[PDB]
Amino acid sequence: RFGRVLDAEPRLSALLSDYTTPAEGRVALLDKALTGRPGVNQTAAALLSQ
Amino acid sequence: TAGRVVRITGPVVDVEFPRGSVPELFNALHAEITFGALAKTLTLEVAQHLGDSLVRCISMQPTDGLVRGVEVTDTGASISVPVGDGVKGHVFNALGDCLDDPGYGKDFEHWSIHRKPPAFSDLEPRTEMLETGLKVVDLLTPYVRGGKIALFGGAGVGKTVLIQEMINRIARNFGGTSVFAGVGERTREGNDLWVELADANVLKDTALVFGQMDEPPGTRMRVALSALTMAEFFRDEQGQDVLLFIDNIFRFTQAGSEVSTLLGRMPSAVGYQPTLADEMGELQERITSTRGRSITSMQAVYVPADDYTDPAPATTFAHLDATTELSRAVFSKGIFPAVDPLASSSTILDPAIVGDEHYRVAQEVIRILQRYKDLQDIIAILGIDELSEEDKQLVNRARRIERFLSQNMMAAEQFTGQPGSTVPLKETIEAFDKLTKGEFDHLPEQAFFLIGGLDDLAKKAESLGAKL
Amino acid sequence: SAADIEGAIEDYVSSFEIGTVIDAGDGIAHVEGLPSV
Ligand SMILES: Nc1ncnc2c1ncn2[C@@H]1O[C@H](COP(=O)(O)OP(=O)(O)O)[C@@H](O)[C@H]1O
Ligand SMILES: [Mg+2]
Repeated sequence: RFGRVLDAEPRLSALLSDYTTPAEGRVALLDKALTGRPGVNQTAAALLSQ
Repeated sequence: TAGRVVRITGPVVDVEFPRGSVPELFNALHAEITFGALAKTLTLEVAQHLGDSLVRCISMQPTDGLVRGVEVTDTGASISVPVGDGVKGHVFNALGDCLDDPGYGKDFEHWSIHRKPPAFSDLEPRTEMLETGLKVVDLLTPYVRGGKIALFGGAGVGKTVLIQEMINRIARNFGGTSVFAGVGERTREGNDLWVELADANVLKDTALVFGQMDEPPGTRMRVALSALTMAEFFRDEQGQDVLLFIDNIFRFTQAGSEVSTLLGRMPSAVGYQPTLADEMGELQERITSTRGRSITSMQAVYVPADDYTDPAPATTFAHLDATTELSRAVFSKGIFPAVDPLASSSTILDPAIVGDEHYRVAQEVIRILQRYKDLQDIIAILGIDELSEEDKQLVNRARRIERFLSQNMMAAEQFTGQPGSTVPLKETIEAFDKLTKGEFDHLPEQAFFLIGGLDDLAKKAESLGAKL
Repeated sequence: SAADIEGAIEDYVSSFEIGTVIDAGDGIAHVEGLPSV
């Protein structure tokens, strides 16, 4: 589901994909925007953040 | 959904689009240059898909002042130009914008400049002489109505003077529509042609599409397509005879080769793009008459460095019905039009079409001129006295013939200060039949220089002290 | 949600010119930076 939604919104995926920006900011972005949700498996969240 | 500029290198721009929004090939994209001095809207034609959602485009306007990352909008369609009777009497650029009346024609029907050529089943060979009044053209390079005519030659041999002469002789009384495509030529010549057409009252019936040699390569690539689209509309929709004048078609190929290496293509022989023949073939095959629908097209073809073996003119040769080949050597002799009678050709110069007498006289003229060409070196080294009697007689005849193929053209009055002349085809045939028989050997060869028919010949001979 | 992601990226951008010669020679230089040039 995360892959599908990320494909749907290429803007956010491209923003995350920019490795130039420090990865801490992008992983925090993912945590607060997408990975941080009620119905999100913690293991899947950790895997995606990594 | 909009793209952004990634790389800018001269006329070639790389644009990155979001996945699934990549424009189709040849689509028109729009970008903004906001720098005040050069502020404008760039039109970019998608040339290649580079993968990863990048497209390589050719700019139609200079890219100076363009910035990386600026928004790029996709029009969803190719470059399109106005079509209809309204375009007659007006001057446009490759993008369809009216130059004499900016904003004019925006509400007309618009046609994409990219089009497939007519189906092979719709093609019918054309065999019908188009008399011009020029002795050399009518005798040795008879033009075909509804066929394809080319004027080959190097720089400054009389291609444009001859194009203007043919405009005067053909379009002045044409019952249909005329389209003039100025492909990568001098702007001064374009202004002169515009003024001349307005004065002659031929402009009302003519649509002018100009892309000058100062335009970037993309404009010179696409201006011919724009003018050809107007002509195609007139052929297929209005159902009327069309005159298509192109000057200079070589500029299309040259502009194509200017961006070939910037587009990533390995160069071919003589520096041309690998796709020279294919692009030329598409464009030329669009310039044709179909069954019942006439396009008499006349193209000026520039021969780089006078080298007729150059791949561009050599590839162009296969697309023509009649070819008047202008020679620098003939030019430097003062013979005008500087036609090389031994190198020009016409597909209808055969007994079946032009008739037994015309064909016979033409063949005799060509044989005499070929023999004279063979004897030139001997005359230069060993002198004319060492030739056989028949060879001396033939040399005199050939010199008179080459002078008589010269003619005072109307379009040349600005240069010679002498009014032009028009010679009926029958008079031309009779005069050259008399020449090849030696009926004018007693006249000084100077009497045959830059005149019209046999009446002008008699007058000039009287002026020089001779009489026929 | 499909909307809070918007506010997220905008807040990111809000919370998120001099070039530099990277190489030179023979009258040619290459400059990194200057995204607006
Ligand atoms: N019929 C002619 N009589 C006298 N001079 C001519 C004639 N045709 C061409 N010229 C001279 O040669 C020049 C080149 O002609 P033009 O056709 O403009 O160049 P190009 O052949 O490169 O198109 C003219 O500007 C003119 O001075
Ligand atoms: Mg010219």
